[PDB]
Amino acid sequence: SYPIWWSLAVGPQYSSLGSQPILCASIPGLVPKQLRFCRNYVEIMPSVAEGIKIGIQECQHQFRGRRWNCTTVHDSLAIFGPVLDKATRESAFVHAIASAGVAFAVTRSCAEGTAAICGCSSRHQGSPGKGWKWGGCSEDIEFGGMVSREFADARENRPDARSAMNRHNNEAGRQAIASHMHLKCKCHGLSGSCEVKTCWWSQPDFRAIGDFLKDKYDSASEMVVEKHRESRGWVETLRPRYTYFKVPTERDLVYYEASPNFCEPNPETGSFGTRDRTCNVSSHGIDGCDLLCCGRGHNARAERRREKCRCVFHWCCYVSCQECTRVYDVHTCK
Amino acid sequence: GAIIENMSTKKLCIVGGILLVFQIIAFLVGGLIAPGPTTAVSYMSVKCVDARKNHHKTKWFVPWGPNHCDKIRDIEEAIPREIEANDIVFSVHIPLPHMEMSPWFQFMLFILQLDIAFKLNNQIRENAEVSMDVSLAYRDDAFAEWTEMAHERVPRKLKCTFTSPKTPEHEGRYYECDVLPFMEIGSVAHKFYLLNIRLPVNEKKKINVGIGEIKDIRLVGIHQNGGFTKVWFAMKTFLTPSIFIIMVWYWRRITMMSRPPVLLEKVIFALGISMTFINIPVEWFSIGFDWTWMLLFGDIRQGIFYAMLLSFWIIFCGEHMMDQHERNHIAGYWKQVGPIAVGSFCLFIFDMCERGVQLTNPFYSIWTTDIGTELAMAFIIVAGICLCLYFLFLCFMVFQVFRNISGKQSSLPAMSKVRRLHYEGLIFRFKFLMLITLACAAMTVIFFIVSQVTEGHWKWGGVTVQVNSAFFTGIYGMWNLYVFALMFLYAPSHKN
Ligand SMILES: CC(C)CCC[C@@H](C)[C@H]1CC[C@H]2[C@@H]3CC=C4C[C@@H](O)CC[C@]4(C)[C@H]3CC[C@]12C
Repeated sequence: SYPIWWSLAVGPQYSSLGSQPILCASIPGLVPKQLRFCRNYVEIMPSVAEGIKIGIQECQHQFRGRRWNCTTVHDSLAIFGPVLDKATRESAFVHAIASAGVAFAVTRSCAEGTAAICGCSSRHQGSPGKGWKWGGCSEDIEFGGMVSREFADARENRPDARSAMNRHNNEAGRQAIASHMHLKCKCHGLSGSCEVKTCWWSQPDFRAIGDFLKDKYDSASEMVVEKHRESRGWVETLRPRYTYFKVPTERDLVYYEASPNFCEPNPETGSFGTRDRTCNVSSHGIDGCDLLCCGRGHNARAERRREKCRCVFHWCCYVSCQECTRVYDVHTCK
Repeated sequence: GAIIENMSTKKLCIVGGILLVFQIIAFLVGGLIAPGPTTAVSYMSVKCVDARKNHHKTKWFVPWGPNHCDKIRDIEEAIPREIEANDIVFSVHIPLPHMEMSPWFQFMLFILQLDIAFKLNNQIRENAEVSMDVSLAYRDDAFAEWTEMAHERVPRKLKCTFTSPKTPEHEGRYYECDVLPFMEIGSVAHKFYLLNIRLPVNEKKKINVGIGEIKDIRLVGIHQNGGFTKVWFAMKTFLTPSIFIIMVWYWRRITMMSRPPVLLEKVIFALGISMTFINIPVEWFSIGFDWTWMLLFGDIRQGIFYAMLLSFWIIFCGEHMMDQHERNHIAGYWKQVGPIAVGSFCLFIFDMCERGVQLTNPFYSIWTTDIGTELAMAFIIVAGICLCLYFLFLCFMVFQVFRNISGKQSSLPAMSKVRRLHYEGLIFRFKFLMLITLACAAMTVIFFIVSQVTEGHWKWGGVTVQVNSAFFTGIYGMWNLYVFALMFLYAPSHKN
């Protein structure tokens, strides 16, 4: 990748959801700003690593048949491998979804009561002061955004063309969540009539956020690098192509380098080959998997898998039903 | 001869000035001091696993803190661990960490929002219902065992739609489900509350089967802000002494007369009593005693005022036809008042049905079954028809009054000083109150529409103005001030 501390979501993660108080010890990519955060906001640190994990699972769902599947190497010093060392379209998505993942996980964890330092906390406040017992705590919805912008965007202020890209795409993730929240209202009063209406905003599901950014991925604009400074020196910023197209802000994804070829293995570009992949497992018709293999003759494997069948299927879990076997024909390519 | 008929135009302007100054203050207090009406807080439940321990020894499951439960982070983790349905309980601690409830919160409303996944083998059936096994406890201090408040069963219907095509590509997407009512508690008397919800499954009875795959439960808690209650009580405390004094002044003026009182005077006084009833801080015992019946009291008190205000307007119009009338008895307006008695009676039953059962079962909704819905709507429909009949009989009464005025205001040259001044006064007295009543109604309706559609607050410089709050304090003060003007201006004029 490009950020290192993302590796907390894999391997060593080992469900470190508060039972493993490893604080500012293992975080491998950390500047002075991140040190101050992780030392002051310890109860919420496990929710940041989980947020990254969520983003990883979503990108692997969203790109399951796009040649580049969001692969994560075992080194853990570079969670996605070198594929993200370039300012390409794939990086724009990974940055946006990771940013969204952190804000999402933090907000949910605060709603569960996993931290006493999340947003508002006071046991007293008569003298008028916008406290819990006088005015209410309405600032708790912006906390997840604070954590994502405070912790993640700490190395992104260096004057570099890539830094501009990263800042924009990370905000795109946070805005994707804000743009998809729903307004609900409860009507109550003298007889239930709407003399007092109380409204609240609810969080979207993360699948909707994934789909949104997937559409923005395909619609992503090309930018070029421009440099200037007042004093002797240069600062690199991006210039969107507004000669024909319409690039926006806080809604879209940006890039400025070309994506690699993902058909064949190439260790210098960070590209993993598609030589061993499957197809015709979705609609069993024509799908992206026909180009995935970049080859021909998708006919190689038969399987006899065992699965549970003839079940009642209760609302929760461990249905406890009978087993059976089925024969499958898998259009595996070489 | 009322006082308003002997005041010069100058004196009326002075009184109007004083009344306006108070109306401006009423708005300022609500906007600039009060924090706003209510707050909603969102909660996410924790999935605690009972290791086949809870049979009769009720063990209360605490989401977080010391002695926390063994919890599953994601429902899918249940399958590798062999955890079955009925062994998972959803725990919510109502106050958030390092927060407490206080008696100044007047009520709590609780609603649930289910997060249900779409899977091809687990779809929601046409008549899908969720049967919740719900227990609530209270605690006063951290180092004490939880004490039970309620244990009930809460069936609710599911209303869910799926907007994506139902094909093997969108599995894992959530249903779009509506909000389900859950609980109403009419008093806040304890610092801490603990809620445990279980969803038992029974295959042979279709209890929680075919209700989809449920992954999370969200709870929203709505309460009135403490600062809003404190300011509201201060306002009522100010008003009560003022209302009491004018009521006594009015009474003495009516009874110390050379002639018995008339019907309009009796009605104006009775309207004063209804407003005195709504201005008494009876709620200032809600901070010291756990009296769960205060929410229905509030409604009854408020409902009575409405009936009295609508009736006043009928009698007033009926008392100001010039020729052929000046009737003074109650038994003969039943043609115009009946609709009010029937409408209010039917609404009373509707509120009593919902509120009275809440007092004995906090997990109640009149809208749970088809029969309950049919009866609840029948009462609302009847009340609506009666209110429309009221509006048409008031409009005809007014029409007829005005045509009579056009007549009386024409044949003026042939009466004497005594009769001419009498009727000219009545004509003015009528027109004045009509213009004021319409202005008061217009302002109330327009500001209800600017409270139901705008954001709720406005940040302008260093001052944040609460708009929903200013609405409540301004209108509340307005009608009381209007009744104050009514008693002073329309009391008998003293003559020597
Ligand atoms: C202006 C005046 C006449 C209004 C009077 C309103 C009455 C009903 C109010 C004013 C002050 C109130 C009291 C203020 C404080 C307390 C302490 C609390 O722990 C129990 C309720 C109690 C004891 C209240 C009872 C009701 C009360 C007496």
